[PDB]
Amino acid sequence: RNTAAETFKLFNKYRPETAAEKKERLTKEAPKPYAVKYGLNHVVALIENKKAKLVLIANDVDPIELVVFLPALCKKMGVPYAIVKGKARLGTLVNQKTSAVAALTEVR
Amino acid sequence: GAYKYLEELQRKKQSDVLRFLQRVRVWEYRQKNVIHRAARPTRPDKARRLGYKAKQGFVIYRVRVRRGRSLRATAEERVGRRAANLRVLNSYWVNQDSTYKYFEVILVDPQHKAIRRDARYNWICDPVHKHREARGLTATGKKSRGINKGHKFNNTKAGRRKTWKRQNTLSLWRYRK
Amino acid sequence: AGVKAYELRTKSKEQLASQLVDLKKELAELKVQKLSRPSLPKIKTVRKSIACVLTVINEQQREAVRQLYKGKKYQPKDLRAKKTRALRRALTKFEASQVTEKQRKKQIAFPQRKYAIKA
Amino acid sequence: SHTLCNRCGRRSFHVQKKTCSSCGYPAAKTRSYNWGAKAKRRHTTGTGRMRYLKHVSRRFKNGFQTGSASK
Amino acid sequence: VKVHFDQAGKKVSRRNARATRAAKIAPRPLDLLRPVVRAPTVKYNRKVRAGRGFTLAEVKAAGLTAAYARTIGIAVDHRRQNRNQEIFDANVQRLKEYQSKIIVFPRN
RNA sequence: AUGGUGAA
RNA sequence: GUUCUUUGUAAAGUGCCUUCGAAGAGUCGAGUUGUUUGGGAAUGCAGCUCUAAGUGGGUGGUUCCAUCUAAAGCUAA
RNA sequence: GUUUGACCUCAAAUCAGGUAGGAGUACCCGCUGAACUUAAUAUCAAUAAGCGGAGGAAAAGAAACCAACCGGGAUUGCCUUAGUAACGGCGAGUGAAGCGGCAAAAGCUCAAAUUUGAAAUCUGGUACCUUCGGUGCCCGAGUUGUAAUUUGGAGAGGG
Ligand SMILES: [Zn+2]
Repeated sequence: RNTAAETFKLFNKYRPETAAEKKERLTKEAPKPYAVKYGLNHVVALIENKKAKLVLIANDVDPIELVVFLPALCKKMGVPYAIVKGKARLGTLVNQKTSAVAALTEVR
Repeated sequence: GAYKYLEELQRKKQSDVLRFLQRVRVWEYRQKNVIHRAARPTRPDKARRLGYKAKQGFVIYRVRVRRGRSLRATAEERVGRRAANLRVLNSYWVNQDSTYKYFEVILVDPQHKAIRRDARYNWICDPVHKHREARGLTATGKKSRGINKGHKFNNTKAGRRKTWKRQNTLSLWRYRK
Repeated sequence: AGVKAYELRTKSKEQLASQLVDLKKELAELKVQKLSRPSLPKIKTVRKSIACVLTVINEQQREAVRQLYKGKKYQPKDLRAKKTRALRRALTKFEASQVTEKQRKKQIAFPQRKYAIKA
Repeated sequence: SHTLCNRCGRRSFHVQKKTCSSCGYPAAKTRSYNWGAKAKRRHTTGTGRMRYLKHVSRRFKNGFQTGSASK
Repeated sequence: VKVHFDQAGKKVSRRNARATRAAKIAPRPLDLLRPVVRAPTVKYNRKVRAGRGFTLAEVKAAGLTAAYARTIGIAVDHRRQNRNQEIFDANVQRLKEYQSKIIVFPRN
């Protein structure tokens, strides 16, 4: 129960640089960044390459084909993977409507 | 590209998971109208290779056709008759039933400034492509017409009517040969 | 006799309205008197003057509307050109000339040269 | 038995059927057939006033220019 | 029945179009340098005729890039094989002669 | 035969 | 031609070394029932059941060979 | 926290931007589709008529091609191939295509190869400008993939 809330709170400290933050940084400027992973394509690319270290897969993805195969590949590669609910919260922490996935590599 | 895994999974159509998904989706569609809008295609792997993109202007329609002329072509014509302002870029089967077949059709909005300014996709804005489905210029229409290279399609390489006129219309020059 | 556009256009809206009212009254009087004359070029002259005044008023209204809608886009269709439906479509010069980055790079790398072949 | 038709006034509108046998009123598409060569000639454009179509050729020749002459 | 009563008019129109193209593209000869090809259909093998364009191997032997050959009025066929050596050598010599003869107008 | 018309 | 101008640790490619290098699935195809066709060994197309593989597959000529990479799209003459 | 904030679906606006009707139709692209006449079926004919959709041309177009030679090489159009092969009561009749000669030639764009050391993409609203559009800001779509190179004609990562 509380595990999902704690995981989301922890991920809230790895928020990807949103548009507003990017604009503020660019204006101020006018050691690579570390943040969670959201894009399914590059998340899968990191998978099968072992760059991924933690994976959460949305449990309510409408194209269930998009997520049926991910657990199998994660088990094959040994990358820690889990199922997660709350695609709305996933989108909120990713700064988008939804992402269907949440992976992390450079965990502090 | 993660879409390769999805395509490989879809190749084995007789899998239990795919059967479950198909039997759920057919029932879900049966509760909706014959033709309806879809927020996004259920087969992104098919859509991407057929040319659909997530940018604005593209539209996805789901159409049911009674089973028992190409069914894909009929569905394309039916959806075009409704979405007059849209151009039917492509279509593909997504589900079937004992008496009904389900097709997802991707169309482009030529009136959208995004498509108009997209050099890679602005070609469809030409009026020559108006009502593309009505002339069978799509993939299904070309397949039905049999316009393909090879001896098998020699007699219909350039349209049966055109070839008949060409081979049965007498031609005479100023100086007789 | 009559009126001229270059003179009418210099008058104000109220002056044009008053002139139109006076011309209408004169036209009505001439129509009433028509039954007592064999010829009446005066009625034709006043009718032409009324037509010119109405045209000037319409031009003033149109120019006022154009000034009101100056600069801002999506102006009323009454001001837009009526070239044809086929030309409202057929994407404009900018859209037609728009080119993709790959093609632009290829063209810049290998532009079409001009060359004579005699020597 | 027939009556004037609003679309054409040909006097071929059937009261008991509420339709015009000549122009197909109230059908959305005007009635026309290939076998009716004379009817096609009669109903073809140019037989009427052609209030707007007449100046289309002139506008095309002028190139749909806008503005006014500068004298 | 179709009768080619217009033959003379069509010839005149073709000549006028050729003249217009010559005026427009005066520096170029209105055609492209093309290879010498031996025909199939042994009935006509002894006959020697031109081809669509030079092969990629022929262009490489000539020592110019395919794109440069395209812009210098040299027709290149990317699907033609090289199952002969005499024809290859003749095409290479022809390409070298054409390249030596052509003069490129600089932007200066 | 094809497409339409009126109708005790 | 008047010449107005510029930039930007600018962009792409050539030759060698060099590590890699995914080929469009209810789709081809096979059987059946129809449409069309003078279609060569019912082809082209549709309805029906099945529907396969990746140094693999399609079309042809002698068991072996030759030739291309479909099931996505645009293009004046 | 029996609120509240998000996502997805369905509705309302005489809100803003538009789009489709029809006519015309000699030529084009598909569906449907007869009859007389002839040695239902070959033939007439995949013509007559009907239906739907485009332009000044349309379609097609850069091979899962043609060929069996020391091979060619987009589509399209003309002479020839040819009244031959082939089909067909082998009769009556139907009937092509490679090659050869000429007109004109131009090939390209994606699914595909993390940009992850930075959704960098794009639609729309407002303030300006030098208004077939450009800039500042805002808003929205988009991670179920918008950016870039690239499609075996290959191509990419480093020296
Ligand atoms: Zn009428």
